[PDB]
Amino acid sequence: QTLTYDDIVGTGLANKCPTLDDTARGAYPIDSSQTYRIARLCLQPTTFLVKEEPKNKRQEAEFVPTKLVTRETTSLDQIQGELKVNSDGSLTFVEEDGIDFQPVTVQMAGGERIPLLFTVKN
Amino acid sequence: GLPWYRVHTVLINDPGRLIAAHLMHTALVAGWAGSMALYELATFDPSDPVL
Ligand code: CLA
Ligand code: CLA
Ligand code: CLA
Ligand code: CLA
Ligand SMILES: CCCCCCCCCCCCCCCC(=O)OC[C@H](COP(=O)(O)OC[C@@H](O)CO)OC(=O)CCCCCCCCCCCCCCC
Repeated sequence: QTLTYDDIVGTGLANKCPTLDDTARGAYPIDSSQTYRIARLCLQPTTFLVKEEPKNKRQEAEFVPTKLVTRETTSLDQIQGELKVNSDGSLTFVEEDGIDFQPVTVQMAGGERIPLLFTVKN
Repeated sequence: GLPWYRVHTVLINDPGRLIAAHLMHTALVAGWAGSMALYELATFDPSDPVL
């Protein structure tokens, strides 16, 4: 609904992207003689995997799951950019601005902490 | 006086202090097992059970 700050504050929902109804599965007509724009792009990570270091013999590195330690601070939001219609018909989003980065620290088995700049800049 | 090699014979006809000695022994063994695993965990590298 149209909630308010006071409704949301301290619940963790500020780090959540909006959702569409399970019944919302139509289609947006695109119009070559038009110009488009993403007015809001929101990205909310749910899982962080980090490639383990396979030893000098190696065999193959897998992506191992990690533990988030930096709390509900991880989401990209209020990202804007124009949506061109290309000539082969494809569409291209070109990020202009937004809160497009979050520093995140996850932890690996054995206590290795791995910081990273979760981002989509440019 | 008792000789050094006989001090622990005071427990022979003293069932409670025998039990107290036996408890202390048991404390030191379990203590050791605790300590030994802690030092093993602090020095064990578990990144390669192959080599
Ligand atoms: C469950 C095992 C056990 C138990 C409960 C006892 C108990 C006893 N023994 Mg016996 N004994 C044992 C095993 C055992 N013994 C074994 C395996 C041997 C062969 C080595 C002997 C050989 C032996 C002799 C030759 C004599 C006794 C005597 C005694 C009595 C007095 C001991 C004393 O005051 O020590 C005093 C001891 C000290 C003040 C210091 C000893 C320091 C030693 C050398 C090294 C310590 C290492 C360290 C603490 C780690 C422990 C070792 C590890 C195995 C756990 C006591 C009733 C004495 C006795 O008959 O008295 C009438 C005696 O003369 N014992
Ligand atoms: C399981 C261990 C154990 C137990 C339960 C007993 C129990 C008993 N002893 Mg024996 N005793 C032991 C080991 C043990 N003793 C050892 C190893 C020795 C050689 C030192 C003796 C020598 C001894 C004597 C000479 C006498 C007793 C006596 C007694 C009685 C009274 C306690 C006392 O005066 O303490 C005395 C014993 C101690 C205080 C032992 C202290 C040992 C310390 C903790 C060693 C620590 C070393 C070091 C810090 C290790 C750390 C790492 C290092 C690298 C820094 C009681 C029956 C007395 C008694 O009534 O008999 C008539 C007595 O006169 N004991
Ligand atoms: C109901 C009968 C009963 C039960 C269950 C036991 C059980 C035990 N006795 Mg035996 N004992 C009995 C009757 C009994 N006793 C009788 C009638 C006598 C003649 C008086 C003895 C005399 C005797 C001697 C002289 C010694 C024992 C010891 C032991 C213990 C040796 C193993 C040990 O410490 O493990 C390791 C222990 C644990 C992992 C944890 C034990 C925790 C338990 C559950 C106790 C909890 C508190 C409880 C209310 C205290 C009473 C316990 C019970 C022994 C009466 C064991 C728990 C020895 C002992 O005390 O060794 C330290 C010892 O030296 N007993
Ligand atoms: C089944 C295993 C077992 C058995 C049967 C015993 C039996 C005994 N231990 Mg215990 N103990 C055990 C496991 C065991 N322990 C474990 C796993 C730990 C922890 C690692 C301990 C830690 C421990 C401590 C800390 C002490 C004992 C003590 C005792 C003795 C008390 C009775 C006494 O007066 O001895 C009379 C003594 C003897 C009969 C001589 C025992 C000789 C043995 C075989 C060792 C031989 C010499 C030794 C290797 C030299 C070490 C030198 C080193 C500095 C380089 C007895 C011999 C106490 C003791 O000996 O007090 C005096 C004592 O202080 N034990
Ligand atoms: C935390 C860990 C704690 C560990 C505690 C350390 C262990 C405690 C001390 C143990 C050492 C005992 C030494 C006692 C020494 C001792 O007092 O001996 C003399 C002693 C005499 O005993 P008696 O029956 O005369 O009693 C007199 C009393 O005063 C004894 O308390 O005899 C015994 O101890 C019997 C064993 C003889 C021991 C034979 C040793 C001979 C060595 C000489 C040869 C040297 C080598 C050279 C030749 C190449």
